[PDB]
Amino acid sequence: ILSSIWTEGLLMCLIVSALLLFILIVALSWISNLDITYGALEKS
Amino acid sequence: CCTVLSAFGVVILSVIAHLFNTNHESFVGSINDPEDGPAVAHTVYLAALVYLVFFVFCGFQ
Amino acid sequence: FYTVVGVFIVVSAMSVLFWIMAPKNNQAVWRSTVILTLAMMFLMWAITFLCQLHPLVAPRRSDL
Amino acid sequence: FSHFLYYLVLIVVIVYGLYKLFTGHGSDINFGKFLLRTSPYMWANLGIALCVGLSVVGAAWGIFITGSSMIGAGVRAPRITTKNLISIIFCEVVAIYGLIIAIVFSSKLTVATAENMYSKSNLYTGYSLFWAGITVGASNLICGIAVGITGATAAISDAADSALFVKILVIEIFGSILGLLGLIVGLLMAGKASEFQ
Amino acid sequence: AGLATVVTFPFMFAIMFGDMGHGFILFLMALFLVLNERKFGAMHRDEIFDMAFTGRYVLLLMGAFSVYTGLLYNDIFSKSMTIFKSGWQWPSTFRKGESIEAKKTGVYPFGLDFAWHGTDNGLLFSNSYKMKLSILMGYAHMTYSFMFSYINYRAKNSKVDIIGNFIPGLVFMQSIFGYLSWAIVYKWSKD
Amino acid sequence: LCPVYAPFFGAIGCASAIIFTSLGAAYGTAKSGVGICATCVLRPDLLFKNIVPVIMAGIIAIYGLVVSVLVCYSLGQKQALYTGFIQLGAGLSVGLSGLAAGFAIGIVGDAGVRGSSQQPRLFVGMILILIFAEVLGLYGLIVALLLNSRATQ
Amino acid sequence: ELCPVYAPFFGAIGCASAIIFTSLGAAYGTAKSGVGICATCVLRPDLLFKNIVPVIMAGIIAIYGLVVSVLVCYSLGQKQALYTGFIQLGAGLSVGLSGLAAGFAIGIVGDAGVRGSSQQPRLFVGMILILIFAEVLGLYGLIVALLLNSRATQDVVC
Amino acid sequence: ELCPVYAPFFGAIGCASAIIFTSLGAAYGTAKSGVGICATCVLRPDLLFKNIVPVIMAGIIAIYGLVVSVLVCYSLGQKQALYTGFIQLGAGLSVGLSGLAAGFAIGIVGDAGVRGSSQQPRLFVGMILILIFAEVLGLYGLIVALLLNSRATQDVVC
Amino acid sequence: ELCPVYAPFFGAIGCASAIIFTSLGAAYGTAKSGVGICATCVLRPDLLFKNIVPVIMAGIIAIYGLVVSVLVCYSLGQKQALYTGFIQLGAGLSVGLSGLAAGFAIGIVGDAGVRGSSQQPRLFVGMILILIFAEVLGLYGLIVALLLNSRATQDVV
Amino acid sequence: TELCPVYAPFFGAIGCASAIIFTSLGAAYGTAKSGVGICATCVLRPDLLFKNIVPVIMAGIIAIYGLVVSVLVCYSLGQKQALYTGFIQLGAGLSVGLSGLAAGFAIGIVGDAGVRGSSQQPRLFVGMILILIFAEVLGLYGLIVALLLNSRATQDVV
Amino acid sequence: LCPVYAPFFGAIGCASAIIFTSLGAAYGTAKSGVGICATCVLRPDLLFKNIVPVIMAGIIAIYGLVVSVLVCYSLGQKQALYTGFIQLGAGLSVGLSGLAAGFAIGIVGDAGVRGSSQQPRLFVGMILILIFAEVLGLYGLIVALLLNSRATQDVV
Amino acid sequence: NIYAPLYAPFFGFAGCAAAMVLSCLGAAIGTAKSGIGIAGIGTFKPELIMKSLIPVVMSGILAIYGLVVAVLIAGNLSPTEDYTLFNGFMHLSCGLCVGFACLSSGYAIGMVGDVGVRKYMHQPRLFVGIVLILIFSEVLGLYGMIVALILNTRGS
Repeated sequence: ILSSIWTEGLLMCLIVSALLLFILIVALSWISNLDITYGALEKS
Repeated sequence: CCTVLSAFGVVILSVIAHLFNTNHESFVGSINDPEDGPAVAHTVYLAALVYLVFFVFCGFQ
Repeated sequence: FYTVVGVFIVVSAMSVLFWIMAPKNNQAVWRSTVILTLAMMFLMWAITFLCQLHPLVAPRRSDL
Repeated sequence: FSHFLYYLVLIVVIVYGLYKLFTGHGSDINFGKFLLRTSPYMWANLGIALCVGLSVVGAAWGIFITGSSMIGAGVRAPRITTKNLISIIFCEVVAIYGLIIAIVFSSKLTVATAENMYSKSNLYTGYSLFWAGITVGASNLICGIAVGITGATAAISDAADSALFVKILVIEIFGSILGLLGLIVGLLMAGKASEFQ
Repeated sequence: AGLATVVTFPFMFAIMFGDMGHGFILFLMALFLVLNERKFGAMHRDEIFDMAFTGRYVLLLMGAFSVYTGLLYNDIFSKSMTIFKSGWQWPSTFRKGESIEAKKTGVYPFGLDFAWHGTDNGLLFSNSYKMKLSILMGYAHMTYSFMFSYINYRAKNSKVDIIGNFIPGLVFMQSIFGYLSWAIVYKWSKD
Repeated sequence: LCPVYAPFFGAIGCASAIIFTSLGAAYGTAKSGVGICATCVLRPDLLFKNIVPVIMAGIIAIYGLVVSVLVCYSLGQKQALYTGFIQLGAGLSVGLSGLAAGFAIGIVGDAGVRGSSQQPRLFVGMILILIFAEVLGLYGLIVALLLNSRATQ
Repeated sequence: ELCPVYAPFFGAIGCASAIIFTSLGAAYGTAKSGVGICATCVLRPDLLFKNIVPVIMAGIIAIYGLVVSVLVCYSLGQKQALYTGFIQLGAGLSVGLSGLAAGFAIGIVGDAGVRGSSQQPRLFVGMILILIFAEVLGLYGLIVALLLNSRATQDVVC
Repeated sequence: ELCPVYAPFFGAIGCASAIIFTSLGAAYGTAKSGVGICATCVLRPDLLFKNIVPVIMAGIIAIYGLVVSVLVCYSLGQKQALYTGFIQLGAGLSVGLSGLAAGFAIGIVGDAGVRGSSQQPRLFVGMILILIFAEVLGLYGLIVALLLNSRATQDVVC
Repeated sequence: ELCPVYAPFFGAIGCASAIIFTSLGAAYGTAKSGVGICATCVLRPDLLFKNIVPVIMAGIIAIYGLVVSVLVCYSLGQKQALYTGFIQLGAGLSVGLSGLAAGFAIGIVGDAGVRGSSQQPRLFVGMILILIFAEVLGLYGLIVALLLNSRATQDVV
Repeated sequence: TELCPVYAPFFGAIGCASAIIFTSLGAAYGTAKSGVGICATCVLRPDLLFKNIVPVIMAGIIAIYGLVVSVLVCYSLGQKQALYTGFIQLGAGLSVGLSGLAAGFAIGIVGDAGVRGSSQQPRLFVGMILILIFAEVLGLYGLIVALLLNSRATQDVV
Repeated sequence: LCPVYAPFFGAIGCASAIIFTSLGAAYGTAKSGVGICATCVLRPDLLFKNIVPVIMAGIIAIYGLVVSVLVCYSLGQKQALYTGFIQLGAGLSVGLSGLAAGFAIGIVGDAGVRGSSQQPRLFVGMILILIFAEVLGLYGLIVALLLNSRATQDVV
Repeated sequence: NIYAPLYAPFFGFAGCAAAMVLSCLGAAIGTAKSGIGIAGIGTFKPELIMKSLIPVVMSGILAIYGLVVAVLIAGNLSPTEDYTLFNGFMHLSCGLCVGFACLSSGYAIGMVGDVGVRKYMHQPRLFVGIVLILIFSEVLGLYGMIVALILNTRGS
């Protein structure tokens, strides 16, 4: 057996849910860096 | 500069072909070395002649 | 080891014989080049001879 | 804060490895048994999905790099906006590379019998599809980004002078060698891999 | 300091550059400039070739010592020279592919021995030899150039500088690293 | 052969197939809607022809919705790891592809609707660029709908 | 028990590291100094071949890594001791992460040296001397790894 | 148990660290002070062989690392105590991560000293004075590592 | 069980860490004070040997590590208790990460005081008076580790 | 045993170390940041120099708070001590350390801002002392918490 | 049910009750002290009127001190794991809420004493906002007291 | 067979992927960063562009360096033949020592051959030195490919 706590199925759920959470953190850091061009909305 | 490389190709490959012909143990003496001495000497001596052709042709330049 | 001392004798006697028979034109570079080069040639010969006089490691190979 | 987590995970890995090693149980951190006992369908499906995902995230990357500068450079010189679309096309072909490799890989994806499930061949064709999906998706990612950069420079040098686009299209050709080489290597890697049996 | 340099700089070069093949190439391309020094003297030299032709006699010595030291090593384009009689004999009857040792017959006359070439532990022996070689030649170079300080303070007629710098320097250097260089030779002397 | 943790990968694939696709569609709607709002304060008659990038970003999210619905009709309590990881692959494919295609449509769309108000010949240019970025979601949808057909066989 | 099956992993990554980090340092030393060469030989074209000595000086670092990695490669075995893998890992790190240091030093010294040597002709000898003091770090790493690699397979057993 | 199989790992990464972390501090002391020599001797090139003392004192700590790496290297064996591996790791870290500090200090002090010794020539004797304190930090680590390495194989058993 | 095989690990890490972090603190305290000196006496070089006090007080807190990394080194055995290794690790950290703080404080106060003491001549007494409070930090860490190391082998079995 | 294992003095040694480490970090910040303000506001007003050293004395009291608890945890360590003893010695060490660290941050920031503006207005000297008292009772509270945890370290232990 | 590693959570709950409230009080004292020492250079008469954000910061550390003393006097060697978990929760409840209350008191106090010298009527608004910022730590005090009242209630 | 376990092709296909991905990453950095410098001088003296395509070609050779070793690792991988873990570790190392070799060589070619091409529009005598520094920075990947080929022939 691989382990009793860190079994064959838990340890490859925590790789899938680490890849997906990595893609999520990257995509949320893309959307967090999204700013509005305010000079093209004002009168000045 | 091809005549210098060709003169060294005469000298070095002629000495290597002679050391393969006489079964010198720095070239044949190991298991990973080639088994037949003069079989390698026959194809190194022809390369020595090829570099001698290059040395004679580039010696008239 | 006495075949290192026996070579030191014939190198040192040669260097002393060249110290007194150096040419007078360029003395401080005749008896400085030739006497120092004999010293360094003897030093590398003595070092490469004494490392093999009584060796601790034997040569070991598989492919022969 | 991310450097704090990078240091914390490193400290926890070192403390766990040295605790497991000092107590005579250091072979319990067993990466080989982890590779032997995880399912080959994980590696196969993950390789297929990351192939077609990372080809597209490089294709779409290059598309905006040489699209936004094409539209910016086309304001004064609008005679580039159709000729220079081959720079979109060269960074778009790296997605069809990953697509036609992902379908060829998914053809090797059948139901293996449970009695021979963690066999030699079934585990081989999980490993091969995983790394041959990675080496195609990452190569098409990097190729799409490189072709997008060398197309964004071409879209502005085209609007500068018309005779420069022909000279800088060659750099896009040498940049688009890379996705085709990844296309070749990912087919050679899963060339001897059989189906799941 | 450029009168002891005239031998020691090509020789300390040759200890690092030890090969009869590369050394003969460097000696040959130096002797090409030495024999043609009249046609090259009345010539405009650019900076790299002015550097190479200003030192056409540093390179002749750097080749001539490199041939000597690469004849001390067995290193002719990284090959051995079976010139002398070996101090090691190999066993005559042995199985193919097994690891064998050599029995010491004598000592090799001039230079390093050629039975260390295709050898598994030959590089350990070359490490020991070249490390102790570097230690002894650095000791010799330092204790030779340290006597010139005494000759300087004697020509200046300053016994205060002698007793303050040369003697406490001499019996500090020789009592530690002179003892190390003696101990290397004495370990080589014993069996 | 069909473990107890096997519908984790299918449920998280059904999750990610709409999560990553909606993140990409939200970037493509927001960043290209900033360009619409910035463009149409000085030339407001281009408002309903500049609306194409947010429509294409919506088509991306529809492509992700299709895969999420088609994965959640094949989930069961006692499915194999084969079905679970093939639903995971069908989720990851359309997730990364819709995310990439939405990022590309967002970054191309605001630049396109800004160049279209200065040069009128750039409308066909931005449409022809955005069509290449639209079908990348199709390129992940193909792998998702092919891995869906191999779910229970 | 003493020569395990996972034992050539450490020797393999030691053979890898002596190319990886050494070529990374040599690449830094060639790139950052070549920026200075190409930036100063705009108005000083005759100093174009005197300024290559930082780039050659950084290439000798990669030659140092090449030699030690080949000499480790010709001692990797299937039935290899774990001591031998540990020694080869140490000898790979000792060349790699010291040649990276020497490459950083040559890359930061050499561009400033070719920027100042175009303005002052007597600064060239000082640049060469500082580059010798910077290259001797990678030389020290090679000395440590050649003294270390010679001890792998001396008294190994089982 | 008392001399396990993984015991030469700590000795190998203590032989490696004593030149890695030493040479990447010596490289900082060479580079950061060499960009201060090459930027100063464009106007005062007569001070070129006098301002190079920070580079020499940064090269001395790499020799301090080399000595300890050789002495840890020649005490490695296949069957050595785990105490010996712990002591050699401690000696390697004590040289490396303190010669790194000494190199940082020599690098930061040396360019500040050579850029200031050309405006005021009476600051050179102050630069040497600060730089001896910056350079003895690696000598302290060498003393600690030699006192460790003398304790490595003294009363070891099994 | 009380004296395991992995017990000298913590003692060796403590013996290293006693001098490693004090060398880092002393390096910071020497580096910033040396920049302050070399930037403050290109105009008034008469204050060269006067302003050397921050460099000396930063060099003392490395001798503070050199003391305890010898007193821990001469109590390292193969068969030593795990309690001894724990105390030697605590002593090495107690000198190291306190002399690192003392070196940070000496390095900031040193250049802030030698760049200002070229203007006001009687800021030198205040600089010494603040650097004493910055150097008793390393002295306190030395006291803590010398009280630990006098207990690492007191009643061990 | 079970209530008193072998790894139990680890937490006690970490609690003896941290109580002086983090208070030395806090006291060092409170000395350095508030000594910049002393050395900056003395070049124009040197007569208030022995009264502007209040924020370095009040910061050095934090180090004495760490020293007292480090001495008291040091004189309670034993080889066969309880795991509860090591746990609440770690608790006492963290309670002094990570609160004296915060007290040192507050003393440094407040003392810098107070001796920067006390040279301008002489009536702010009675104000910055009253704020530094509230900044120093933060470490006095951690001293009280650790002296109450240390009175229970070996009280009803078995 | 009452294991050996059970007072670890109680010791961390006794530490974290005073550690994070002292961090919050230290942020509040630092921000408010920078505010006071920059607004009372020109207006020294209202120096002792502006020390109220620093007092509101110190009451947060008093809140942490009370919970840490009450958790300290309920520790034991042979206590339950439930008691250790409740003491950890009661330490974190007062600590990481007094940290937030200290952040709010520091920001509001700095912004209020920098503008209360210009407008004298802003003082009764600053006091009113700091009451809402100090009730944020009073809530964590109430949660910590109600947890610690049940740490040893029905415990075997 | 205890020397040829069934997880050994993981490290061989990892060698394939590390030989291809990092070498085409280095080739892409080397062609993109240098194409930036080639297109930057597109207006100022356009006649020096077709002569300056050498750091693009020498960058593209770095992908051939990874292609050769990726083909030679993938040719030694079959599900029917025995495949030792020694062979897998060796293929991992020979892909890993060519991938970062070509990555560093591509970074060096990209940083050299855009600054050189970008300064070459001022001085037309730079070109020999530019080609020379590109050769010195392109043999960096040839060293790694030599190590990878020797290591492949050793490990099989």
